[PDB]
Amino acid sequence: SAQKAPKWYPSEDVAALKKTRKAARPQKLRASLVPGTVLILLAGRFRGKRVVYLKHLEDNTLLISGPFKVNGVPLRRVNARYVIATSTKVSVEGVNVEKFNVEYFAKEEIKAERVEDQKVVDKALIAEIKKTPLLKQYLSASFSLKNGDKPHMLKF
Amino acid sequence: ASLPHPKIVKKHTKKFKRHHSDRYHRVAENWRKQKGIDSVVRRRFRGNISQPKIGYGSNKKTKFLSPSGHKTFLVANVKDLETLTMHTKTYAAEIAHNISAKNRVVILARAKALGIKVTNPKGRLAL
Amino acid sequence: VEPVVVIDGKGHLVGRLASVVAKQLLNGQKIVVVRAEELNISGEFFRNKLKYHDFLRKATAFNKTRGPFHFRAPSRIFYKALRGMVSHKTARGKAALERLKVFEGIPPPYDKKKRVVVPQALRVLRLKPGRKYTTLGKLSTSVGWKYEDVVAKLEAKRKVSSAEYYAKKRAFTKKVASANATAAESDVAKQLAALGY
Amino acid sequence: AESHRLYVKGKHLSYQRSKRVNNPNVSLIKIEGVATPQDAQFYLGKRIAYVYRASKEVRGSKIRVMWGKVTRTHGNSGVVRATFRNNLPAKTFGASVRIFLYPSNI
Amino acid sequence: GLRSLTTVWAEHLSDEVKRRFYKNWYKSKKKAFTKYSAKYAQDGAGIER
RNA sequence: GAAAUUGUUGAAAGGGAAGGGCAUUUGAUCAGACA
RNA sequence: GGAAUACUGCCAGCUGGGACUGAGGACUGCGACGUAAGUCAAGGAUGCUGGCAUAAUGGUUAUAUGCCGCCCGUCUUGAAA
RNA sequence: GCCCUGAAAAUGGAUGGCGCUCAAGCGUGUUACCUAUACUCUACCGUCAGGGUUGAUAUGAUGCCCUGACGAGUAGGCAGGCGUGGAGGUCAGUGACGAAGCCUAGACCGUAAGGUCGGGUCGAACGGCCUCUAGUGCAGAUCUUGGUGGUAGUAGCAAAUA
RNA sequence: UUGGCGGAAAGGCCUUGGGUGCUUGCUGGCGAAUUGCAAUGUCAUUUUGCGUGGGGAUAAAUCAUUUGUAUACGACUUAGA
Ligand SMILES: [Cl-]
Ligand SMILES: [Cl-]
Ligand SMILES: [Cl-]
Ligand SMILES: [Mg+2]
Ligand SMILES: [Mg+2]
Ligand SMILES: [Mg+2]
Ligand SMILES: [Mg+2]
Ligand SMILES: [Mg+2]
Ligand SMILES: [Mg+2]
Ligand SMILES: [Mg+2]
Ligand SMILES: [Mg+2]
Ligand SMILES: [Mg+2]
Ligand SMILES: [Mg+2]
Ligand SMILES: [Mg+2]
Ligand SMILES: [Mg+2]
Ligand SMILES: [Mg+2]
Ligand SMILES: [Mg+2]
Ligand SMILES: [Mg+2]
Ligand SMILES: [Mg+2]
Ligand SMILES: [Mg+2]
Ligand SMILES: [Mg+2]
Ligand SMILES: [Mg+2]
Ligand SMILES: [Mg+2]
Repeated sequence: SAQKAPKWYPSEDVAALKKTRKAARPQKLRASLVPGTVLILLAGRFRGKRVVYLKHLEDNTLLISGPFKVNGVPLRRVNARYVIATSTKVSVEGVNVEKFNVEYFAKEEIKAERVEDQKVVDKALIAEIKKTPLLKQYLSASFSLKNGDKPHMLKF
Repeated sequence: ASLPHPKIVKKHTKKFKRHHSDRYHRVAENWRKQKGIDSVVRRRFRGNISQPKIGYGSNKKTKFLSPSGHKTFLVANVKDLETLTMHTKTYAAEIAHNISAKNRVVILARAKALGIKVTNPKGRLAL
Repeated sequence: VEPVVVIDGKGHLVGRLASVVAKQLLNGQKIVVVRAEELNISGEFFRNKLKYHDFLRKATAFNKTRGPFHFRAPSRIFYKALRGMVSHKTARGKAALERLKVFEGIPPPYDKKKRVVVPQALRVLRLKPGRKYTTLGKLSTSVGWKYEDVVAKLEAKRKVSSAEYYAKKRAFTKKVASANATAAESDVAKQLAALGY
Repeated sequence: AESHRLYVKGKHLSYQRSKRVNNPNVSLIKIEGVATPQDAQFYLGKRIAYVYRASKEVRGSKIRVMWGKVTRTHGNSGVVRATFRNNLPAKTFGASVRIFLYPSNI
Repeated sequence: GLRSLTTVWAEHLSDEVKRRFYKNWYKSKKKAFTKYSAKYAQDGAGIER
């Protein structure tokens, strides 16, 4: 024999885990995040864009709209830790967002229903934006840091 | 394809080389404890090589485990291989260095039938 | 914040300026020092002249070309003080010293650029009035610097050209200010004032 | 516009060290515009990326990144301590780093 | 220190000076100052400037 | 048919020695799981 | 004559940001919240999601950079000598 | 009190260096900050101590498991292990379809002594485990024998007429 | 493209004229999605090499020989179509 067989062989069965005392409780957002607030994206394909926050989803994500007709940002999800909440707020009453949920953004060219629902949501938002001067132009521009800007001193 | 285990941690991956084994050819790298009265290695002065000690011992739950999670067992023939028939999730067979080319074919065929992992299946392969 | 910072050495204490510049170089900032002949050193002229003589008598006994090298130019005197505050024998120290340039006067590459000052090293803000101080240009001449008159003549020519530029710029600034003054009291001007601008 | 920057410029100063011993696991970072520990509290937890170039391309790019995070403040002059997944190389003493605005508490 | 700004040479040079510019005078084609002499071929604008 | 020592070829570094410890960059090279 | 505030101390008062750690592996204990069923932050981490599945992580090796590192053995109160 | 005179040594020179003058000096007071193999908490290794568990049908009661504390070391003591030549037993062990040896900035295991595998070279014997035995482990002793360097294509190869 | 100025390392600065693109000074109309909830998400300047074509220019040094104003050897200084 090349090697003597072990006298004792360990067990081959897998023990079950102990009961875990970790109950999931709903996330609470920071006070600055209110529906209708203008948000500044900090990362991703649309980094620097200014979008409108609409609804909080079940998966701790935020539903946002550009609107797509203004800056080209469609209805998407963003992480709450990757946005900056400004003080500018747009009225959100009159916008139907109950249809959008986690399964609506399921992964599984462009889907026909997504385009149609984009125009329905944007129609109400754009009407509200027109009542504030320079608001449409503000959402079209992109945010950036200039020389001498101190983020710890800037007020949004 | 082995039993679940905690992450394997190595406290000291670097080899312990004998002092001044890189200075003279007559001094091998096999570890030897310096016992000189004035030796800076024995006295543990800052900036010198580290010495092996029991504090580096690995966790007993992952000791002797290969990165795949199996323990190595040396096998010379089919009968030795069949010892691991009911221990396929903890032991892997390794063919001895002095096994002929024709006898390795029989062992590899038997090991695949029993589901026993082989760590060196390409040895003496006439491909 | 500038990619290159140009420091006017006039009225600066050599030691306090050297410590500031050395830290800037090690942090990755390029520094250019001009008018090194106008640097100041605390203490009367005789004391600093005596100190340089003590430096002059130090040399390798068996070969004078091996010992310490005594540079007489004002720019190199400031360089010596600066190199003593940097670990110049390391690769990191060598890289830092390559970010520094010292000149007597203001050479043509920098005479049309902006020059700044270092308040921490300013003689007028640091020394108590009545204390004696020495000008680096005069000290260098007494120890064997040959180009004091040449730099003085070139500096006089540069100042004449700079004065003409300022007179032209000042006239243009007056016209621009008047345009802004008459553009005030408008609707746009009032809105800017409400927002701080 | 002419500018697209979404980060704060920073400099890699050195490792955490005593007079004669250094600790490469911790790096000291200087953030532009911060000159007080109270101001430096804003940047705690922010992600840090070091961006450098290489001649060889591997995953469709010749640019490589080393990621880190601000952990705590350092001294009285706005310097902060940072830790990276792999320690920053010593040749980067005096090089530029990027301090991002995420994760965001605003 | 003093620095030389420009040097202006005469139109014609004898073989005595041209030998100073060669190490193998007997093998050379004696092309020295041939293109410089063309500066005088004009009215003299290059030399006068 | 080992070492000291040597030739050729290949790779790399070198401003008054070389060699070493901790950490990472770069180059080269390589194992493990695709359940 | 009537208060306020500073200073010192206490609260089994409330609350925001950052870092490091996740050891254990059926149940058993002590409590909390509830009429009850039960639930819980109560004798040690779980849930959701994305990219990649290969030299990407990692190992080895050469080199570079920051800091540190004097030649071993021996006698000796004391050795780089 | 501070400063100055008193105050002279041999290579060039040292508050550690640069340099510093309402100091970056001297006396004193108040806070912030930096960092040891020390202190606090957690993980892992080992040691010691106090305990639990024989019940068959699944293998080690020298087993497995729970709890707490501890860890510097020359001369020196003790303990547990690694490696070598030979011997009894066993694996009806490996091998000319390639044993042993040697080379290999290739891979794996062990805190370590070491063990294992792949590739190249090679040609006839050799190994694991339980025990027995010793002419059993080298860096030094102006150590023994043999081999080989730098010095170095260097010193030199110039008396006696050609 | 007109002219002037700048030699401390000038290699830059200012100015004339017209051509052309853009203009967010103001008002409009279309486009963006799918990089799927972040991943530098690649936009800079260093050097050199190999193929294109539009111009420009057609040499020297060394060895060997020779000289002695030189010389241990190298070096130096002279000559030779
Ligand atoms: Cl180094
Ligand atoms: Cl071992
Ligand atoms: Cl000669
Ligand atoms: Mg001793
Ligand atoms: Mg002189
Ligand atoms: Mg032979
Ligand atoms: Mg050899
Ligand atoms: Mg790696
Ligand atoms: Mg040292
Ligand atoms: Mg004695
Ligand atoms: Mg000794
Ligand atoms: Mg004091
Ligand atoms: Mg001990
Ligand atoms: Mg063999
Ligand atoms: Mg080798
Ligand atoms: Mg034979
Ligand atoms: Mg013996
Ligand atoms: Mg020996
Ligand atoms: Mg010995
Ligand atoms: Mg000997
Ligand atoms: Mg000879
Ligand atoms: Mg002789
Ligand atoms: Mg003779």
